[PDB]
Amino acid sequence: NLCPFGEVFNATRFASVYAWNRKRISNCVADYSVLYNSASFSTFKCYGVSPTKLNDLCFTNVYADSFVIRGDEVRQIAPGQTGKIADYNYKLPDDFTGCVIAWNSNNLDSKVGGNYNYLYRLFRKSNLKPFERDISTEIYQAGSTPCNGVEGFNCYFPLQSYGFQPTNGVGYQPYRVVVLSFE
Amino acid sequence: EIVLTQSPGTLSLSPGERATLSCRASQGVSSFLAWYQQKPGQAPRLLIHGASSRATGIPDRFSGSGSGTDFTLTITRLEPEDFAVYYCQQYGSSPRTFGQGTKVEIKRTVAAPSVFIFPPSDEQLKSGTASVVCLLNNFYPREAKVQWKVDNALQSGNSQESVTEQDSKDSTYSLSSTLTLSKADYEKHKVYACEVTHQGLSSPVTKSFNRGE
Amino acid sequence: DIVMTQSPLSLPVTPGEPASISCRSSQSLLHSNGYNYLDWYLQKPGQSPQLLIYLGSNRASGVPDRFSGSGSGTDFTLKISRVEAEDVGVYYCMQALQTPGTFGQGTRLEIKRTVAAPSVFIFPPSDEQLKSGTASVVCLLNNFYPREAKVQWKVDNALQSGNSQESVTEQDSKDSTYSLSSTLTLSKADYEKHKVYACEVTHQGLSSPVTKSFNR
Amino acid sequence: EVQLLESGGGVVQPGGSLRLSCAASGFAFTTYAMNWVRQAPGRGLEWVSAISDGGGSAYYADSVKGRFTISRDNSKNTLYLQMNSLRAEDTAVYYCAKTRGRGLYDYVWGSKDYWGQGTLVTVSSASTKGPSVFPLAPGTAALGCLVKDYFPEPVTVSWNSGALTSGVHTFPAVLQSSGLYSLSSVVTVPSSSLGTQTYICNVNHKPSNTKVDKKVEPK
Amino acid sequence: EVQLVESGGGLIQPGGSLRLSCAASEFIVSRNYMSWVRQAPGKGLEWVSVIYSGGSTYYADSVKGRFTISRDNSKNTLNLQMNSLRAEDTAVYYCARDYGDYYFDYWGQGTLVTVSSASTKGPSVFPLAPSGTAALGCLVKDYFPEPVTVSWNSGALTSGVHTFPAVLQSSGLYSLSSVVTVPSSSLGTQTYICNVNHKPSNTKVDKKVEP
Repeated sequence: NLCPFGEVFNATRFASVYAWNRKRISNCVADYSVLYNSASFSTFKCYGVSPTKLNDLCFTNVYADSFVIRGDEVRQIAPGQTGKIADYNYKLPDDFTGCVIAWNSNNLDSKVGGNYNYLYRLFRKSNLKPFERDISTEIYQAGSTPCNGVEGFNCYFPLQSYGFQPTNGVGYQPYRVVVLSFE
Repeated sequence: EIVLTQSPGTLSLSPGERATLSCRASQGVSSFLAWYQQKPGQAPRLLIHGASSRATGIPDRFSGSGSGTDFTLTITRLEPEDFAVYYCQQYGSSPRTFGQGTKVEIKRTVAAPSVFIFPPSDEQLKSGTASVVCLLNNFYPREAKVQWKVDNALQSGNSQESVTEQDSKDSTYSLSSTLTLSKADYEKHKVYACEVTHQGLSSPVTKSFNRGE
Repeated sequence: DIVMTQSPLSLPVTPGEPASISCRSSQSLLHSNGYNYLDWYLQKPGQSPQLLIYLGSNRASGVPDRFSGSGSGTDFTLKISRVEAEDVGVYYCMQALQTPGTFGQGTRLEIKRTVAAPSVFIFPPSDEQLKSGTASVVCLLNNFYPREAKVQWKVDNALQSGNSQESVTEQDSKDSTYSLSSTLTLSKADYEKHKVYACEVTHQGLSSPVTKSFNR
Repeated sequence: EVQLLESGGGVVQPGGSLRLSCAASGFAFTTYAMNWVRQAPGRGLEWVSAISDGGGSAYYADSVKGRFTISRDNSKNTLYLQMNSLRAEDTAVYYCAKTRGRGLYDYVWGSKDYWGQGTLVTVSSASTKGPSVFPLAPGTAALGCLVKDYFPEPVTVSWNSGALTSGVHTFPAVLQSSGLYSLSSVVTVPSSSLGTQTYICNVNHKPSNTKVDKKVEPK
Repeated sequence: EVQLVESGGGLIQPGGSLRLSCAASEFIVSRNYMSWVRQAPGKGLEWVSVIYSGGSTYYADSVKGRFTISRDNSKNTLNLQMNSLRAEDTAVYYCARDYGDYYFDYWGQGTLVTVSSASTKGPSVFPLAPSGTAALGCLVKDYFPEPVTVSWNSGALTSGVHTFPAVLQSSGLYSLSSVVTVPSSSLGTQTYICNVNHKPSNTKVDKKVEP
């Protein structure tokens, strides 16, 4: 049984970062050579394991998270980071054991006029627990007046679109990210 | 850090005219640009964000353009309260950084200054210092030249000057110049004079006093 | 459904003068959350509608401050403190509570402008059209106020009726005048057995009726 | 940056069907509810339908239930109106409108922030016909173009490819007894210029791919 | 009804400490991105520090290890603790509501932080005696630090008054002039007093200016 890593990396759509997908991987054999020998993965950093030696190890579960962020923000998909992605969208644990890979997805995820499908959380009153992610849409109260479920002044929709534009510098382009956890 | 260069540094226009401010960025900042308005003595005021979105309560004659490294702010029909300093601010990377500014001054007709010279007080002389003050009142354009003459010898490197902001009423500047000397160096000279060159004057204007008088 | 009753259905206003549109509702639009769920939309002539006021008193993005919404429960009011020429158009209130989204019947803001008499022109049919067997004679009444006018066709000084079509523009957004065209349709056979074709315009803006004519 | 492009909508034989599209552009379309609102020629706005973000919740006006389907493709940012069993009372200009708010009590059917330019739907037995353009020949003169005998609407008229806008009135079309529409478009110029200036009206009737230039000149 | 009000500015030694405070009116500092932005006299705008809605904090490289941003929830207050204060640090400090760590959409009036080795000295005020139209004024010399405020006849005379921006002379002190235009015919009869107030040194002077 090949572990369905093709379904994750060669997926048609990816998820928004505030709503990142997770695929549990159980009861199979996975070929990690096909990953480190890919000219496409601009980021391939591994924590607690060595990338080559990943075909010689066994775990009781493997988790596969996928989402889209800005290249400037792949810096935050690492243990011990802060910022709007790490704090309000996707948080890794300090004791992470796994790998994080990313690759420029300008050709599939940006268009002229801007692709607005991808979203991130802008407003949250408290930092996110690791692997603990909320799908909520309640508008954010930034004043002392209750908002009563109406978007307005000091009463902001908590999500914001990346508006991926094709022309921008590299740091602003969409990057698809896959996080492998080993437990 | 993104370095933000704004031009023109200063810009003299007349109410009703069109203003085009520019802000170029040391590298790509996409659409992540804001513009601010600052009047003298008070805090800046957000006008647009995202290179082209008016803020709340911002009149429509303000408009933003640009993406990447070249952005422009345009005021359509300049009102008398649109004359201030305008800053750009990128929020795409690194520290958030501001441009150095652009003063949007009202242009009006040439106005010549009236010149006044003030001899130091006896109270100050007792302290051991003399300050001679030359006042240029309510003129335009701003560029003026003050020349101090001590016993008709032209002085240099012993005077400081100070300009006001444009007067809200008549759109003019005023200027003071302060020649400073010791009581000794002051008291060994006879005639102090201030020579003013300005577009509104056919030939320079001198005001003077005799210190023994 | 909630019924929205707009008053008046036509509102004449002198430029500079304030204006007031009333809108009454079947049920109270007061939500549990304190907001009254009434909207005000404006449709300028030839354009699609546009949000002025939402939730009763909130000006939409870009809306000038001389636009104003007030009221509570069932009695609401839109006020334009200084009406000006760009404001001409039809205003609709609308409730936003319940699923039948229901609009007021709309109020035509007229701009009660100063009496201007029309310029009158008459156009004989082209030769192109006369090859294909009919003839249209067009009379043009240009930039006049108020909208009320009588146009009258005469063919060899004989009044016409029943063969005349006419169309009036909506009030211009800069100078607040109307323009009208009247078309007298005949067959080519009929049109070439008379010579003088006259158009007679009477309008409050001029002293005596003006007549423009041509000879075929 | 937000814009909403309606497409579809032409002449539909009575009892038949039609699909309207609305292409959304410069905003987070996936997060907003959408609305279809309708205006019959010469009359007021009637709400027809509303759909929440990502489908799931839809609402319909009484007069269209069972016959109309609102639907949403969040993949490529498009709104749809499926129109079955069409009728004379459905002839109208149709436009999508974006719901202003995104909170709980903002409501899918409620305040509508941006509207498209619209798309006209005509339920009729009649056949499509291109128009015929005739000149209206002339210290201030009038001149113009008569655009006669066409179906359906609309017809656009510009002057000198758009260079002449000051002084133009293009009147609303009237329905002649023949079942066909007719309009004229006039413009005022200084009479002193009828000698050397040139005036060409550009008529464009998209429903039949008719595009006509007639130069208008003193006979 | 929305409001940001700074406080705690003043004169402090080099290498001293100072605690700025910003009091928010309608909108909650604990739920907002809050920022500090500073402006040196006659210079541009520099971002200093920010605190995220959820707690994270970031700093300009010039102030790391010396500044600390924080907030008192029970008092809806944004704070900045400033230690190891330098000359560089003399500026007007603004608190700003920060929209998502992007732009600053609401600003307070600011507070002025002067960090110098000089000492609080009130000014010496000298008359600029008038010599139709006539000019007269007051030279306000050798004070520290700004601000100083000049008024004429207790404010009963504001027309034709110009007060020039202060100039830092070589001695390291502050000097400005304030002048007023008045009719010549009034010089003998009308009495003209400038009223100099220098709160930092807690000092007040009135002088009659006369021919």
